Amino acid sequence: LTKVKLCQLDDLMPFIGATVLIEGERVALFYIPDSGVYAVQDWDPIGKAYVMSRGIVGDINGEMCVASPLYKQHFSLKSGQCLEDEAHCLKTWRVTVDDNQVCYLAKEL
Repeated sequence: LTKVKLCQLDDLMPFIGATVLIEGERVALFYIPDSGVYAVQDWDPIGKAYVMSRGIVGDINGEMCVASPLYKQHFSLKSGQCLEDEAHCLKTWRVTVDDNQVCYLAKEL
């Protein structure tokens, strides 16, 4: 239920990936004006390189995804599922924006 300050919303350009680190893992933040902020692993599972922050965002049958800047596969920003290879999926992180504070939701105990 707890949230950890990640970055300021104006650190994020609309539709343009910003890399950040969440407890050691490479994460790509994508601010979508109408939707909020989505986080996905920055490492491209098919292409092998931290490069997802550099992928072009666009809409595909509605719900939008990010195209890897390497072998062009499309990955859903919400679920992480790759559209052209049901075998690949990007790791996701729950994210919220209160004032202009972008946080990620963690656990505890």
